[PDB]
Amino acid sequence: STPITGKVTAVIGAIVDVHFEQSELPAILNALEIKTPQGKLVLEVAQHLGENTVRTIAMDGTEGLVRGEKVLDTGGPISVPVGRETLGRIINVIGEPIDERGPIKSKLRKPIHADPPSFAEQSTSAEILETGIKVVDLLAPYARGGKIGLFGGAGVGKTVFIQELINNIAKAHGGFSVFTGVGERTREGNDLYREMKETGVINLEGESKVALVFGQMNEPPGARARVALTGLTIAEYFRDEEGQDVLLFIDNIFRFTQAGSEVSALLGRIPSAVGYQPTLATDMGLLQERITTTKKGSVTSVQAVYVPADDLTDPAPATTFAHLDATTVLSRGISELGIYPAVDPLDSKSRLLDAAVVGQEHYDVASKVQETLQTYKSLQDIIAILGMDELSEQDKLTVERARKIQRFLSQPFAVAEVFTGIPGKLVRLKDTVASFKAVLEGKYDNIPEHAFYMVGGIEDVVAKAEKLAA
Amino acid sequence: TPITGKVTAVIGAIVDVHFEQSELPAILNALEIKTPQGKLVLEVAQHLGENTVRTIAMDGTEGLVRGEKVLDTGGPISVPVGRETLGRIINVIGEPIDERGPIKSKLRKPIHADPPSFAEQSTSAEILETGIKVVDLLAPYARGGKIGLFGGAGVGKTVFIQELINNIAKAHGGFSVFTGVGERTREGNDLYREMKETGVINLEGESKVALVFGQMNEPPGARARVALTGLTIAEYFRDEEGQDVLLFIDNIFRFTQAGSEVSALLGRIPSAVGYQPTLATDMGLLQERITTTKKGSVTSVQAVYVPADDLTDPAPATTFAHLDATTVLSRGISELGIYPAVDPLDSKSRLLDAAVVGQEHYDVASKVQETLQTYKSLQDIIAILGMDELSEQDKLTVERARKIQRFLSQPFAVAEVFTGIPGKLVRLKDTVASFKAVLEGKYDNIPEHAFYMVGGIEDVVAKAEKLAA
Amino acid sequence: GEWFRDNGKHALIVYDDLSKQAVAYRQLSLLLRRPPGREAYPGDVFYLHSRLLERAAKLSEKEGSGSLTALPVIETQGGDVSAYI
Amino acid sequence: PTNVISITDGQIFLEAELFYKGIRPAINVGLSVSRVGSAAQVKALKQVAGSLKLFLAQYREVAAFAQSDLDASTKQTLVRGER
Amino acid sequence: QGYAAEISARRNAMDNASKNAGDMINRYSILYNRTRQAVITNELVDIITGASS
Repeated sequence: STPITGKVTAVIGAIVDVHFEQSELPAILNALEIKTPQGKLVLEVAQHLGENTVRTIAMDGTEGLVRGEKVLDTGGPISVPVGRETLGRIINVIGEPIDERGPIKSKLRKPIHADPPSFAEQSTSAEILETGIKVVDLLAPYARGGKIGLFGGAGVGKTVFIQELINNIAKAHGGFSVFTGVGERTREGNDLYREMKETGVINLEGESKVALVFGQMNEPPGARARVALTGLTIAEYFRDEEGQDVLLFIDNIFRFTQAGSEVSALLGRIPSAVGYQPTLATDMGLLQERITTTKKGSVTSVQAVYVPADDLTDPAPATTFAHLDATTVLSRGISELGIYPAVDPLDSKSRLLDAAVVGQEHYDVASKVQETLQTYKSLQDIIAILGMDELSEQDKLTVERARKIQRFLSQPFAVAEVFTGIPGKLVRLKDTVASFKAVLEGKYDNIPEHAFYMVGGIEDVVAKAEKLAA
Repeated sequence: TPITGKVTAVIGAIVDVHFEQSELPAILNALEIKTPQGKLVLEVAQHLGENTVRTIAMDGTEGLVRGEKVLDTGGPISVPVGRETLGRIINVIGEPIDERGPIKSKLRKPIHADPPSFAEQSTSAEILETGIKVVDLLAPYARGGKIGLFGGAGVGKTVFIQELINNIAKAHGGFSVFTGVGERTREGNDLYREMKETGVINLEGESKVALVFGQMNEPPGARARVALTGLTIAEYFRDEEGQDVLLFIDNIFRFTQAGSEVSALLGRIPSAVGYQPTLATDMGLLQERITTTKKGSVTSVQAVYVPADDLTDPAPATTFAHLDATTVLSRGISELGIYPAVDPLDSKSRLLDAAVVGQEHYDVASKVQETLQTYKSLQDIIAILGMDELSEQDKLTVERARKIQRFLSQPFAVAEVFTGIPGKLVRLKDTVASFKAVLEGKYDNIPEHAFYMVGGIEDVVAKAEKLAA
Repeated sequence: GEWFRDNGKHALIVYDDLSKQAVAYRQLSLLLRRPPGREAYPGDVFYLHSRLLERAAKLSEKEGSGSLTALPVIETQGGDVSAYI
Repeated sequence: PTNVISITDGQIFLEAELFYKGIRPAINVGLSVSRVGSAAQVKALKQVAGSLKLFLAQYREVAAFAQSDLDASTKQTLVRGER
Repeated sequence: QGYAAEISARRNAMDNASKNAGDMINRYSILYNRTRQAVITNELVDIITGASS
């Protein structure tokens, strides 16, 4: 028991002020433990108010706390455990296994306030991730070490998208992945746990090429902020210490924002625009900066983002929009059209989505796709009032191709075996480039529109043409 | 007890007293500073300690000398109640403003009272018909119900109420309460004259209406506790005399408004779109001190002034919660010349159903609502294009709806003078019949101008003859 | 609800309306003179509701299938879905 | 404005468009109201002025639907109204 | 004769439409401008209220 004993002075929710004794002071971003019959409450020291009275934020619940309650000081920034025995278990924010796969067999521990790498450390990207998902591959190819961002509405198969990505990419990758879920349903969590035990990536008879850190929404806002930080440090251990590249996955980073906004208010900071924390930029920034491709590794974050009321003009999505490198917009409308992908194809953008770097053919094909769709959208207004019939022959051929392309972007998913039941289809990148080129040329304008609808690759499109035919 | 004090501060009409003796008169106790204008009644609202209470001051606080002695009269202000208050117009300090001299009262009762319990509820289902076509068709009354209008800037808010008094209160033998919170002196004079004229104030005899009238010039604090006084008079009839009553309250936006003013001064964070952070609780208490007990059933009418016509402002929004039927009146419908100015897509009642007011009534109403919604939907299309540029089938519907819209204006009888048109009161049974016919397109052969500002179907026919000449 | 869950009973809880809870917490917080939260609702409403809502579940087979179901109700006071609550 | 309107009796809204358009002063009659002001009307000027508000809210309506076809009766009202 | 009348009518109708659309533009412009101001005011008040505390 540290002689750095503090007595609570004010419980005013999460804000818990402690009165450390004369001379004895912790430091900003340190960790205090208060022993309770409810484990050890961790308080992250966030201000000094002087007179040996600090003001700290609570992580665990503050109910029953006695004002004047003895507070031991851990003495340093909250240190989680890291190892390769962190692989394959759900680790809660306070570093305790909540799936009860026994105590984590820690090698090292590290603080969760680890500093982002320097400019010198960063190693310039050029790697191309390919997910075997046609929309992604063609219209916004991903890059290994990227910062993929699933901007979309509320869980608009958002979770489903992450599940597909893990199903394909993670398993394919030999490296670890880190799946961190910040404030997602504990029902959904159990399904994910069961499901990823099922995909065997979590193998409880073996090791796991993924770790989980599930922090769910029923945890005080303060804890919600540092679920992300906790997960991040494990990824750094993988990137650095194990050297292995990974693919980080975080969910949902609006929860990271929302949580931070809330405790800013409690911390007394004057709320910024749409009540967001003034420290929003730097909090996002620290998170993003920490995640990078270095000369020690590569980390490919896929961060879910919930865009409130599908408004990207909302400052919290807009700030994240800058901070990420490989944006994706998941539109409700496209979901409703029955297309899964639900992606808005014109609004997909990625750091890697170049010309020569994606291949001259790929670029040209994609330029043609974009124009065709953009035209189709433009003509939608003309069709709306004037009618379909007042369009030209060239336009009609473009409309016919666009509708076919629209339904050729549809690619079944394994995670829509719980939806449709229809087994997923994943088409390799080279194959997609070739197949789309043909369509645009009108080599498959002799194929019905519905024979593209909810079927994969060209072979499938042709096969479904035969199927519909007889 | 002689609880002396001094007036430490006079920050607005929220005087702060520092009682000299250590004794503390409870919250909602009353103090009298014997002003050179008579007396001033103040009511304890906070204890700020050190024997310094903070008191809302009912009447004006001009002239006060800081450090001025007070004496505590204790408890909530006691109004005078009795059967002998019927025909008295009372201030708020319990003094007749109709100056009929000292109110004959047996029992004087404290303004504060607690809303009757959940177990003491007895909940209506009674039919009461107003004979106003729009009201009858869209939102039936019930004897005990709380109906409320969400009118604009006194935009015949009063006129609507007057019509209700004219019909309903001469059809209700039980007592009736008019409480006019922060309503113009002129309005009060009109009512006083009109009530006396229609003999409701029997001056020779005893009335069957009692009145509390609170002028809008009155300082905010007085206006706040006008309501409690009225609720006390109402309780006396409802409970202690048993007898079924009626109640009118207008303008109850003023109750909210007054609260917001005092709230800031009291020392509250006045947030809630500026409204007092106690707005919900205060409204709740008020609107549950208006309730249908096992005893008396008081049909109540509460009038909300939609502030700047912002219905989305929390104060109108929370009023809808504490009402059972509403009749939102919109400036637009007034502009359309429709008197009554009741919104036909923004009215609701828990009394409208196929099993309550019958399937035929419900069916007729259903079609009307749908038709009007179609017409409203095509208001855009008509303007953007033409009415011949929308479907023939739709054009019949639109024309029918234009007729329905016009048909709904029933000349007012109380404002028969003001409109000029002789008032029209149409039976509920007649109303259902009339609309039924129109829905079957029977009278879609006769002018829209015939439908405008007339009563029943028979009247439309007669006005067709008038127009035909 | 937990009594149903504990018993392994299947049940359903309607929380109508959470919006009035928020007003209560607003009143409460501001008269505990805690700084006004976003849209005049203290910023810890999310914690309040989230903890509440996750206490309705289809529990493990170990827990005897305590299937409490939740239906929260938010009455849109303008149709403003971007409102904080 | 609304705060004033609730206190006052009647409104004398003036229409800017009409002000420009040669009624100077331009008394908008859609938004000019009088609450109980008609006790003022001198009996000669009550009799002669009978229903003129109704008439000019027939001019308003008539000219509402003037902008196409009108029956000679409505046209007469428009012609009288404009004049 | 018919076709000429029809196409001329279409021209006439579409012209009058343009005028009607302009009026609606103006009406929504005033609404837009007022609405913009109101939002700004409401937001400012919230910040101020927070600051005041």
